[PDB]
Amino acid sequence: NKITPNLAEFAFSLYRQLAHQSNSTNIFFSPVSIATAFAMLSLGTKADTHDEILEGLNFNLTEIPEAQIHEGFQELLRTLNQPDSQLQLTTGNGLFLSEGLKLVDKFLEDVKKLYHSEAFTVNFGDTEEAKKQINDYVEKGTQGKIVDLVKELDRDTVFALVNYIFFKGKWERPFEVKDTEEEDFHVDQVTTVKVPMMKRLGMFNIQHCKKLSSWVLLMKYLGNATAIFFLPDEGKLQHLENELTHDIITKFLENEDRRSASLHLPKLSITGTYDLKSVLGQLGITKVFSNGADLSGVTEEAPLKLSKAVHKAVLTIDEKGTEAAGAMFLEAIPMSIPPEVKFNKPFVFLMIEQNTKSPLFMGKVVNPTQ
Repeated sequence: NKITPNLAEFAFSLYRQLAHQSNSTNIFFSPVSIATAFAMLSLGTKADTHDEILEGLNFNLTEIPEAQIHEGFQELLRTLNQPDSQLQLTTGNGLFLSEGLKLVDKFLEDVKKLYHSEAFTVNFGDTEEAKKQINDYVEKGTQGKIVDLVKELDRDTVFALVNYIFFKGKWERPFEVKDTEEEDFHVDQVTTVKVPMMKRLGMFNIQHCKKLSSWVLLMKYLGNATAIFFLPDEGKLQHLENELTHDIITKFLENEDRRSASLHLPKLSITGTYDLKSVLGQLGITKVFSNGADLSGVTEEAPLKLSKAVHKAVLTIDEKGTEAAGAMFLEAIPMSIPPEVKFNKPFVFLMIEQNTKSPLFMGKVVNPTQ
């Protein structure tokens, strides 16, 4: 889809920002989930406020018309929220505005029947009630997986945006629980930690790429997405982070050559919690969060600004994220001895949706127990 390049540039911009902030913490976020939310918010903005957001999502407004942009997110939201989607994706957007504001019907209509998002009116005068009825909406939304999300609300708040996403994928070619063993993970060159290490001898889309100095592994999920893992050579993590591009990711997805390997991949569970006011502020999106915000598409008369914007992303990697099977296959291993390739030191990853080539997720594992 025609907005995919911009989505990919946004993914990297945000990742590089986060990888600059801290180099000692796990990173996990949805580029799609955040862009989509701020695209939607942009429908209620005008002029500088509006342009700042779309430019902050890596769109050049002197090259791409706004219709394409939105029809792009539309198309992408259509293919993500299919009824018959085997993809374990629980995504949601909460808009919370102080009651007493006369809200534009069209903005509430555009939000709901174009971006599938929830827009609520609450009394921000009571911090506990508002905070509980925000965290309660994420309780229902995530089937019960994300609780007590919003830690604090400052009194001046009039408008909060809450962006959540939970993913627990089922491998097309799963591991066997019986083969998972506790093993070392190297968090630095002299230090190890114990992790459940998943293990399978089989045929993988796995290759060492000299340009990126990295092992590159792609594994497909049920539903149509692909996990790609990059394991840098010693000292080559940052080189790896700098050299990633969309065309490269694209090139790896195009090739379905398989080779013999003994793979080690940690079973893992990670969450990234991000303050998007802070984080997107660093990428050029400040006006919509400040007193000068033109939110007249949300409300015509009264001054309004987005007080609070939160992103929470949750990921489980395991042997296969469902307890019932049915699919039976069989990979042929050749007689020759297979390389052992262990994902037992810091690595970078992405989940790419197959129809659009969109980056559903990006992240880095520095320490699986962190």
